[PDB]
Amino acid sequence: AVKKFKPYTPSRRFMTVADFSEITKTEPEKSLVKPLKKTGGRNNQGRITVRFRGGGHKRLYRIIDFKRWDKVGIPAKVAAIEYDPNRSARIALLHYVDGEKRYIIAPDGLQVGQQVVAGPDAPIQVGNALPLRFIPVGTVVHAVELEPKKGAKLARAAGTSAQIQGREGDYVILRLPSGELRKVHGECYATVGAVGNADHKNIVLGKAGRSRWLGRRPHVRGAAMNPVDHPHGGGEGRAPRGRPPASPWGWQTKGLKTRKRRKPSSRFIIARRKK
Amino acid sequence: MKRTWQPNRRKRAKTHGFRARMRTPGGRKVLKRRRQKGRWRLTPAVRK
RNA sequence: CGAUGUCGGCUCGUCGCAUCCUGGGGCUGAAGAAGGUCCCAAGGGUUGGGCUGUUCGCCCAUUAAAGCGGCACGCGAGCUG
RNA sequence: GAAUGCCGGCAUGAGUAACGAUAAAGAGGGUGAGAAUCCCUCUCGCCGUAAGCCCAAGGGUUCCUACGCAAUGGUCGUCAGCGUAGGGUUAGGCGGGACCUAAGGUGAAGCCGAAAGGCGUAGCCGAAGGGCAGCCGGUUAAUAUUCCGGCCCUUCCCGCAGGUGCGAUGGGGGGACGCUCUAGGCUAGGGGGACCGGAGCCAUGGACGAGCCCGGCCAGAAGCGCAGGGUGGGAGGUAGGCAAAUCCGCCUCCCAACAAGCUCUGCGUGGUGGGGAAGCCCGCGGGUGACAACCCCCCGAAGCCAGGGAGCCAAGAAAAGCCUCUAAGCACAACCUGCGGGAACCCGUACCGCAAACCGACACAGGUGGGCGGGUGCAAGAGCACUCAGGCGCGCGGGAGAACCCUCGCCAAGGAACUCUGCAAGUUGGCCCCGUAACUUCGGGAGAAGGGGUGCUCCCUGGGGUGAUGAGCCCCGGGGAGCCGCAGUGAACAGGCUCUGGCGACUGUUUACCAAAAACACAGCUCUCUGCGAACUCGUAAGAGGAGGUAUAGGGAGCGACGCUUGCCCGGUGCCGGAAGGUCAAGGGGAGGGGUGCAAGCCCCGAACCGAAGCCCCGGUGAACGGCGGCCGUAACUAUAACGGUCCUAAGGUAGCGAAAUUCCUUGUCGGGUAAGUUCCGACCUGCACGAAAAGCGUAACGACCGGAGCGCUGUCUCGGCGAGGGACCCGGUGAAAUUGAACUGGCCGUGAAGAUGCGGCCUACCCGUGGCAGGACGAAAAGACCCCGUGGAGCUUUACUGCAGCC
RNA sequence: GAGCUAGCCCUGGCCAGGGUGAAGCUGGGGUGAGACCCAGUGGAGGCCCGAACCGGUGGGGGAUGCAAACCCCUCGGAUGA
RNA sequence: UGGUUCGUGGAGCCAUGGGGGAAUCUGGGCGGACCACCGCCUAAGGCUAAGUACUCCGGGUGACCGAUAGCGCACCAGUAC
RNA sequence: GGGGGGAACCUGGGGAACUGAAACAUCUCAGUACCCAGAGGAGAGGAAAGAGAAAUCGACUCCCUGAGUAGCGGCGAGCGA
RNA sequence: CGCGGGGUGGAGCAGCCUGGUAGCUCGUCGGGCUCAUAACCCGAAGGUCGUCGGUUCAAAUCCGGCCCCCGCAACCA
RNA sequence: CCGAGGGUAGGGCCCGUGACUGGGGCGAAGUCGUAACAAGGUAGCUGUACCGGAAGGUGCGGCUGGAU
RNA sequence: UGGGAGAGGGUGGUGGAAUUCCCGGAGUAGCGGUGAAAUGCGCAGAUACCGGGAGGAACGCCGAUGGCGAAGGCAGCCACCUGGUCCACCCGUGACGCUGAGGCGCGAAAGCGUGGGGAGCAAACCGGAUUAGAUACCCGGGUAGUCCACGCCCUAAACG
Ligand SMILES: [Mg+2]
Ligand SMILES: [Mg+2]
Ligand SMILES: [Mg+2]
Ligand SMILES: [Mg+2]
Ligand SMILES: [Mg+2]
Ligand SMILES: [Mg+2]
Ligand SMILES: [Mg+2]
Ligand SMILES: [Mg+2]
Ligand SMILES: [Mg+2]
Ligand SMILES: [Mg+2]
Ligand SMILES: [Mg+2]
Ligand SMILES: [Mg+2]
Ligand SMILES: [Mg+2]
Ligand SMILES: [Mg+2]
Ligand SMILES: [Mg+2]
Ligand SMILES: [Mg+2]
Ligand SMILES: [Mg+2]
Ligand SMILES: [Mg+2]
Ligand SMILES: [Mg+2]
Ligand SMILES: [Mg+2]
Ligand SMILES: [Mg+2]
Ligand SMILES: [Mg+2]
Ligand SMILES: [Mg+2]
Ligand SMILES: [Mg+2]
Ligand SMILES: [Mg+2]
Ligand SMILES: [Mg+2]
Ligand SMILES: [Mg+2]
Ligand SMILES: [Mg+2]
Ligand SMILES: [Mg+2]
Ligand SMILES: [Mg+2]
Ligand SMILES: [Mg+2]
Ligand SMILES: [Mg+2]
Ligand SMILES: [Mg+2]
Ligand SMILES: [Mg+2]
Ligand SMILES: [Mg+2]
Ligand SMILES: [Mg+2]
Ligand SMILES: [Mg+2]
Ligand SMILES: [Mg+2]
Ligand SMILES: [Mg+2]
Ligand SMILES: [Mg+2]
Ligand SMILES: [Mg+2]
Ligand SMILES: [Mg+2]
Ligand SMILES: [Mg+2]
Ligand SMILES: [Mg+2]
Ligand SMILES: [Mg+2]
Ligand SMILES: [Mg+2]
Ligand SMILES: [Mg+2]
Ligand SMILES: [Mg+2]
Ligand SMILES: [Mg+2]
Ligand SMILES: [Mg+2]
Ligand SMILES: [Mg+2]
Ligand SMILES: [Mg+2]
Ligand SMILES: [Mg+2]
Ligand SMILES: [Mg+2]
Ligand SMILES: [Mg+2]
Ligand SMILES: [Mg+2]
Ligand SMILES: [Mg+2]
Ligand SMILES: [Mg+2]
Ligand SMILES: [Mg+2]
Ligand SMILES: [Mg+2]
Ligand SMILES: [Mg+2]
Ligand SMILES: [Mg+2]
Ligand SMILES: [Mg+2]
Ligand SMILES: [Mg+2]
Ligand SMILES: [Mg+2]
Ligand SMILES: [Mg+2]
Ligand SMILES: [Mg+2]
Ligand SMILES: [Mg+2]
Ligand SMILES: [Mg+2]
Ligand SMILES: [Mg+2]
Ligand SMILES: [Mg+2]
Ligand SMILES: [Mg+2]
Ligand SMILES: [Mg+2]
Ligand SMILES: [Mg+2]
Ligand SMILES: [Mg+2]
Ligand SMILES: [Mg+2]
Ligand SMILES: [Mg+2]
Ligand SMILES: [Mg+2]
Ligand SMILES: [Mg+2]
Ligand SMILES: [Mg+2]
Ligand SMILES: [Mg+2]
Ligand SMILES: [Mg+2]
Ligand SMILES: [Mg+2]
Ligand SMILES: [Mg+2]
Ligand SMILES: [Mg+2]
Ligand SMILES: [Mg+2]
Ligand SMILES: [Mg+2]
Ligand SMILES: [Mg+2]
Ligand SMILES: [Mg+2]
Ligand SMILES: [Mg+2]
Ligand SMILES: [Mg+2]
Ligand SMILES: [Mg+2]
Ligand SMILES: [Mg+2]
Ligand SMILES: [Mg+2]
Ligand SMILES: [Mg+2]
Ligand SMILES: [Mg+2]
Ligand SMILES: [Mg+2]
Ligand SMILES: [Mg+2]
Ligand SMILES: [Mg+2]
Ligand SMILES: [Mg+2]
Ligand SMILES: [Mg+2]
Ligand SMILES: [Mg+2]
Ligand SMILES: [Mg+2]
Ligand SMILES: [Mg+2]
Ligand SMILES: [Mg+2]
Ligand SMILES: [Mg+2]
Ligand SMILES: [Mg+2]
Ligand SMILES: [Mg+2]
Ligand SMILES: [Mg+2]
Ligand SMILES: [Mg+2]
Ligand SMILES: [Mg+2]
Ligand SMILES: [Mg+2]
Ligand SMILES: [Mg+2]
Ligand SMILES: [Mg+2]
Ligand SMILES: [Mg+2]
Ligand SMILES: [Mg+2]
Ligand SMILES: [Mg+2]
Ligand SMILES: [Mg+2]
Ligand SMILES: [Mg+2]
Ligand SMILES: [Mg+2]
Ligand SMILES: [Mg+2]
Ligand SMILES: [Mg+2]
Ligand SMILES: [Mg+2]
Ligand SMILES: [Mg+2]
Ligand SMILES: [Mg+2]
Ligand SMILES: [Mg+2]
Ligand SMILES: [Mg+2]
Ligand SMILES: [Mg+2]
Ligand SMILES: [Mg+2]
Ligand SMILES: [Mg+2]
Ligand SMILES: [Mg+2]
Ligand SMILES: [Mg+2]
Ligand SMILES: [Mg+2]
Ligand SMILES: [Mg+2]
Ligand SMILES: [Mg+2]
Ligand SMILES: [Mg+2]
Ligand SMILES: [Mg+2]
Ligand SMILES: [Mg+2]
Ligand SMILES: [Mg+2]
Ligand SMILES: [Mg+2]
Ligand SMILES: [Mg+2]
Ligand SMILES: [Mg+2]
Ligand SMILES: [Mg+2]
Ligand SMILES: [Mg+2]
Ligand SMILES: [Mg+2]
Ligand SMILES: [Mg+2]
Ligand SMILES: [Mg+2]
Ligand SMILES: [Mg+2]
Ligand SMILES: [Mg+2]
Ligand SMILES: [Mg+2]
Ligand SMILES: [Mg+2]
Ligand SMILES: [Mg+2]
Ligand SMILES: [Mg+2]
Ligand SMILES: [Mg+2]
Ligand SMILES: [Mg+2]
Ligand SMILES: [Mg+2]
Ligand SMILES: [Mg+2]
Ligand SMILES: [Mg+2]
Ligand SMILES: [Mg+2]
Ligand SMILES: [Mg+2]
Ligand SMILES: [Mg+2]
Ligand SMILES: [Mg+2]
Ligand SMILES: [Mg+2]
Repeated sequence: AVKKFKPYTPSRRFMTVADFSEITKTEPEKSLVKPLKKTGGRNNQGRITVRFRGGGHKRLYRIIDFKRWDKVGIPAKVAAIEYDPNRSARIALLHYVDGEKRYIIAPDGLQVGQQVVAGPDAPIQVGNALPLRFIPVGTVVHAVELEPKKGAKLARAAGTSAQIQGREGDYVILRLPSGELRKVHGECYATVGAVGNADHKNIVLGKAGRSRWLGRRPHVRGAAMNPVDHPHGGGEGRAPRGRPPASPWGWQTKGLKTRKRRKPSSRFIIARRKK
Repeated sequence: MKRTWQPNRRKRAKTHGFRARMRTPGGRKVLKRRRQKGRWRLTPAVRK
């Protein structure tokens, strides 16, 4: 809940950081980190494949329980709430009572000291993890598996939320944060409550420099180029686009849908996203 | 001003050198050409 | 066209006379002073700025007058751009 | 005989330009056939965060010595980084390896690919990172943390004595980490000393003095003190750490804590071992001083204790070594402690190393990572002035003292009149104090602007550190009287200022090598795509990136902080939605027709109908591609038109701006500034041809961006003048190049392919140099880049043609 | 062929000295409790002056140069993209 | 689709990436779409020297060259650079 | 037993374009140049499921003829049994 | 200087391209409605189709030359 | 030392003035349409926002000073 | 002290009618709209009916000239937190009372800022009518906004 700055440089006129009220613990747990190999776009061929990434701050990757059905019925203590670079969310350290320690992501309203536990028998209180068919209709849920025992894919970003709008058969209907209505299988676990850090969208990055700290290089417009590089480029003067505005590589970028038409996942979606 | 040759005993022996060349059917042809040629020095003389 | 470097300005001149001033003369609707026009005459002189790349031009303050032209729209193996 | 022909040789230019830093040279002696140039000595100059020392790259005999000068040396050369020959590089501890892993590379499994090959989990390789035991002095012509002396230490093997469930390629701990600021105590390094050591000196007026000058340290096991770091202890249960666990983790009980104990490191003393100047006696080093002294005080780190503390978001490597835990296995073994004895391998080690030894063809004013980098006054400082050790005077000199060039200094009187512009060059310049406007995002503007002080002597007074409360030293002030000069940041390193307009908000980035900007980028806004094996991209594939991310996220596109805002048109293109319909390929279907045979039979065309994308068709869609009107009349002065009429369109430019970065006619008209203003600013609006995300109108602060104006000060100017040294000129030495049909190469007027030294006719004109100036020789250089030509060539575009990847 | 240049990945290093004084903490004030104000502390910033370092703004030299991009005076950044 | 001269042409033969998909001498393919006759030959497994090509090597011979010619090199060459 | 060389010669698996067509896309350069694999002193091919019209030849290779014939071609250039 | 559209009743447009025939609205004129005006209803007139020239049976029409009137291009130097 | 006044420099208030511009008041009869007075031909007034050539129109909310 | 009714405020949950949208059934030629017509919607199967799901805004009858508050204003039900006012008893204090320049707080609706939400309604806008003209009264689409959270704006026929 966001921290502003007095304008003592021009970049600090706008620049906001997150408060870090809710952090509890300032260096992460040593048994559970392993180094993020930075890429900068570069594949194994070493060409850039997506552009304009590079130059980040160095980072350590935190291993997360995205399953929670490892440890069914075995309850756990919320040890701490930590920073993680790699997510919009924050993270929760779980002290399980057999003393395996694990990270999970950090739902809103969760506080240190209280007790979470995963399974079909689990109570409906924030941060417990259940298969979807054992969760009531109408509730707000996160960290949602998509096919069962493949580990959690849906609603992992900050402040995000899925609503169970109901059941059909083996399958159960979610309102995703897009507002896609999509059948999920019931046996896919999910994890109750919505994700913390919900003022992540209200950061203003101030200046050029924070994007370089986050590893996002300058993005350079296609009408600033010359037409070998890009369709838009060149033209004496400035150019309006002159053509249906478009990628580098040819295809348009006002309105062309490119979801695959023959996808077998199409038989499980009710409603497209909106807005 | 900083001209183009900034020499390096490692980089020379790793790039132009022998166990570069026999790895690659580029370079296996190259020494094949030079041994066909007559040449005294197949790889560059690198100085260990 | 196996190159004839282009406008303007600066510096350096020189030439023609259909003459801006100055010299001489005729006519004048020339009283005098000052003017108009025409003839002879190139000895020498013909300022400093404001504006703009300026050639030209407009204006300011003077003058006796603030001339028209050529010389690869004189002049970059002298300069400037 | 020619081909800007090909190779070779020699001319011209020409004894010309230059001789590679305006840091600088003079003399005496020596050696020599020969000396401005080699050696020595004295005087003189230069760097002195370097132009001085130690590394790392790279170079690979250049290091040292003896014998030399043909050539390399921009001159000479007895000299050298040059020729010949010989010597020269020593390591258990420095660095690398027999230890580790990161990016990456290779890669048994396994996946993919016509071939070649491409991915790829484990593992290996990969270092200037982690781990790891050496400090001080001496010696040689050359090597030394390497040989020697002193004092310390590590691994392995063996042998003893004792102690313990020993045991790893496995589990756990630890190694283990950011940025900025910072505390305490040290040391490095430096300063002073009226105290200690000493060879010496009274010079020229004075000085025998608490006089001058020099020096007053290094290292050092055990132990000890100081300053730190690291660190909770027992019992029980326990499903987790992929077998086991006495270890770790989790839960419970108990114990004391700005502790303490255990352990580790830095610093000091520390048995002891070493060093030891100035000078002057010999000759690039050696003896004495001296038996050296080896004390105290002050400053003090970025370095150490170190993994210290505090704050902040962008959240800050892996493995091994080290400790512990157990399984197979052994439990005569195997480890742990202490000692003793033995064993200890390979590479480099010379030398330059901001340079004449490396990269620039060169002994080239260029480029090159890390460490030390002293002193003094400058507020501080790695800045600038002058210097210590140490190293150089840049490998052509001597002369004169022209024009003219580079670089520097000065000026009357005026102060931008020069001029595309104050281009350039001046004034101001540091610190402290007073004081500082509109405007605005409240931070700013702003060091705004504009002034006042700044040296030296004496006296009095305050605070802080070290101490001991003291002295002394160091730092930081306040007040009063007085002295000198033109001047007191007395030399050197230091902003000229304002007003106002255009553009971009800003800090940044860019055409290495002509453009640093208004261009790019930027946080910010919006549109669109994307439900995870995501969309997208690279690859035929495998597989990667995306991303070990999951719509507050990822791709694409366009504006581009912010304030106020972003209107109308779906007619055509685009994209999105639409099971009807029309058009539509292979295929299904087989009405009929044909060929052949005597025949069953074989074979060939083949209509109605069925039949997908795509298109046609029906809607939506502008922060999608785009577009946003003519003509005529009308108001009780004229003038204009708030009205009306009519035609087309899919719709006719709203706000806000406007002769503007856009305004052809045009220096539009009016006003301001100026004596005068094709510029600038404020307005008008008849916008050839602004205008709303190729965004519109503004906007404080910022800008080496671009116009305009003013103050201040000037050699920019009327308008030049003088002086300085580096060339230029003269002499001695060495000595090129572009170019060159050949030459004995004058002007005027003609003339000729038009602009003649050569043809014609006149005029002028003895032969040959040197310093200069540049009109010509249509001067040189480059087979015109503007233009055209060739059915030349190459990027780029598209509703050109045809095809291909891709997608449907 | 990435030993130049461009970008990224892994790993170390470098940035003298001075200036402004944000958050926060502590105290005082304030109200019923808050906001908020003041003082001290505190040292944040794509902050300011300004060397090494990275650049290359304007002007003069240089033009068969010292150099196939130099030198001089002048200037921008210099805890960050 | 490729090979044959065969560029779809009346397009057969030989090879075959896709789909359908039998029979054993009364059994199959061919004789240039196809039908008939009349003939040729026996696929879907492999082996086989001689004649043919070349000339880093050795010898023989040139109406081949004779140091800018002849191989790039007649010589310490694929070296110096 | 294989790996790896060998100036060419050979076979297979891939396979351009300048160019000719006086432009150029079918064509042509041409299955040439090159890349890769793989034989051996040779490689390839090889005993007819063939030729083609005489009821004829009798495995393959190589030279001469056939023959620039038959033919193939934006029936162009040219290709060529 | 060049190229290509237009001129028709008083105003704005339509009619041409394949010749004949001059249409629409507003205006104007006469009457009605109203107390009266405008609007509303009924009816009406008004045309060398810019010009000279032919062509052809015949020209607003088709083709040259001129007159206005509209706009456009005037580029590498 | 103080010091009348002069000079330089930056602020504050006030007056005149200024091309052009926004609006107002006034001015017997000009032009355009009719919102308010009746239920004013759509009840009106009002705060605010948007639009319009003009009164004014609509939205949202309130009042009756609105009749029937 | 005891008792009393009330849409008093705030927070969190919850029920139901209806509109609109989506899914399915069944069914045909017009629905809708007006003063009358048209735009539109509809054979691509509309309207009307039935069932199911999602979605938001407002709480019909009770309900009135009534209740509550200082004002603005407050209306389904449930709770929790909480304020003003009233009656009886006449227990306790002992004039502590009143208004109130400033100040500070609240303050309808439209508007503004960041993020949600958006079923209906609806300025601007587009169309169709009406009219000489109609930027409007009528009709069909239809964005902000109307709702929630926080922060601003602080006006009114805030009136009795
Ligand atoms: Mg780790
Ligand atoms: Mg890789
Ligand atoms: Mg690779
Ligand atoms: Mg986080
Ligand atoms: Mg460009
Ligand atoms: Mg490219
Ligand atoms: Mg490219
Ligand atoms: Mg393109
Ligand atoms: Mg374009
Ligand atoms: Mg360009
Ligand atoms: Mg343009
Ligand atoms: Mg050899
Ligand atoms: Mg050899
Ligand atoms: Mg020539
Ligand atoms: Mg005369
Ligand atoms: Mg005269
Ligand atoms: Mg006269
Ligand atoms: Mg007279
Ligand atoms: Mg001229
Ligand atoms: Mg001329
Ligand atoms: Mg000229
Ligand atoms: Mg010139
Ligand atoms: Mg010339
Ligand atoms: Mg000339
Ligand atoms: Mg120019
Ligand atoms: Mg030449
Ligand atoms: Mg000469
Ligand atoms: Mg000379
Ligand atoms: Mg000379
Ligand atoms: Mg010199
Ligand atoms: Mg002698
Ligand atoms: Mg010096
Ligand atoms: Mg060398
Ligand atoms: Mg040698
Ligand atoms: Mg030597
Ligand atoms: Mg010599
Ligand atoms: Mg000799
Ligand atoms: Mg010599
Ligand atoms: Mg000698
Ligand atoms: Mg030698
Ligand atoms: Mg060994
Ligand atoms: Mg590989
Ligand atoms: Mg390893
Ligand atoms: Mg190492
Ligand atoms: Mg190391
Ligand atoms: Mg070591
Ligand atoms: Mg004396
Ligand atoms: Mg001392
Ligand atoms: Mg010691
Ligand atoms: Mg276990
Ligand atoms: Mg000790
Ligand atoms: Mg000594
Ligand atoms: Mg720390
Ligand atoms: Mg390992
Ligand atoms: Mg043990
Ligand atoms: Mg021993
Ligand atoms: Mg050594
Ligand atoms: Mg050495
Ligand atoms: Mg250095
Ligand atoms: Mg050199
Ligand atoms: Mg030299
Ligand atoms: Mg050098
Ligand atoms: Mg550099
Ligand atoms: Mg450097
Ligand atoms: Mg110093
Ligand atoms: Mg001083
Ligand atoms: Mg210095
Ligand atoms: Mg020299
Ligand atoms: Mg002067
Ligand atoms: Mg003077
Ligand atoms: Mg002046
Ligand atoms: Mg002038
Ligand atoms: Mg200047
Ligand atoms: Mg000042
Ligand atoms: Mg003095
Ligand atoms: Mg001290
Ligand atoms: Mg200075
Ligand atoms: Mg301008
Ligand atoms: Mg900028
Ligand atoms: Mg450039
Ligand atoms: Mg270029
Ligand atoms: Mg710049
Ligand atoms: Mg530049
Ligand atoms: Mg914005
Ligand atoms: Mg993947
Ligand atoms: Mg990843
Ligand atoms: Mg832009
Ligand atoms: Mg503003
Ligand atoms: Mg459209
Ligand atoms: Mg459209
Ligand atoms: Mg359409
Ligand atoms: Mg039908
Ligand atoms: Mg068919
Ligand atoms: Mg179809
Ligand atoms: Mg728009
Ligand atoms: Mg409009
Ligand atoms: Mg204008
Ligand atoms: Mg314009
Ligand atoms: Mg736009
Ligand atoms: Mg813009
Ligand atoms: Mg503007
Ligand atoms: Mg501005
Ligand atoms: Mg700038
Ligand atoms: Mg900048
Ligand atoms: Mg000289
Ligand atoms: Mg002569
Ligand atoms: Mg002559
Ligand atoms: Mg002659
Ligand atoms: Mg001479
Ligand atoms: Mg000349
Ligand atoms: Mg000259
Ligand atoms: Mg020439
Ligand atoms: Mg030519
Ligand atoms: Mg060019
Ligand atoms: Mg042609
Ligand atoms: Mg052509
Ligand atoms: Mg062509
Ligand atoms: Mg690189
Ligand atoms: Mg590089
Ligand atoms: Mg700071
Ligand atoms: Mg800065
Ligand atoms: Mg700076
Ligand atoms: Mg600076
Ligand atoms: Mg340094
Ligand atoms: Mg640069
Ligand atoms: Mg420069
Ligand atoms: Mg110059
Ligand atoms: Mg600077
Ligand atoms: Mg074929
Ligand atoms: Mg097949
Ligand atoms: Mg067959
Ligand atoms: Mg057949
Ligand atoms: Mg046959
Ligand atoms: Mg000869
Ligand atoms: Mg030869
Ligand atoms: Mg082989
Ligand atoms: Mg082949
Ligand atoms: Mg051709
Ligand atoms: Mg062919
Ligand atoms: Mg064979
Ligand atoms: Mg047989
Ligand atoms: Mg052929
Ligand atoms: Mg062929
Ligand atoms: Mg041109
Ligand atoms: Mg051109
Ligand atoms: Mg052109
Ligand atoms: Mg006074
Ligand atoms: Mg006074
Ligand atoms: Mg009315
Ligand atoms: Mg009304
Ligand atoms: Mg309205
Ligand atoms: Mg009210
Ligand atoms: Mg009611
Ligand atoms: Mg009582
Ligand atoms: Mg409201
Ligand atoms: Mg608004
Ligand atoms: Mg509606
Ligand atoms: Mg309308
Ligand atoms: Mg109308
Ligand atoms: Mg709607
Ligand atoms: Mg709005
Ligand atoms: Mg809005
Ligand atoms: Mg309010």
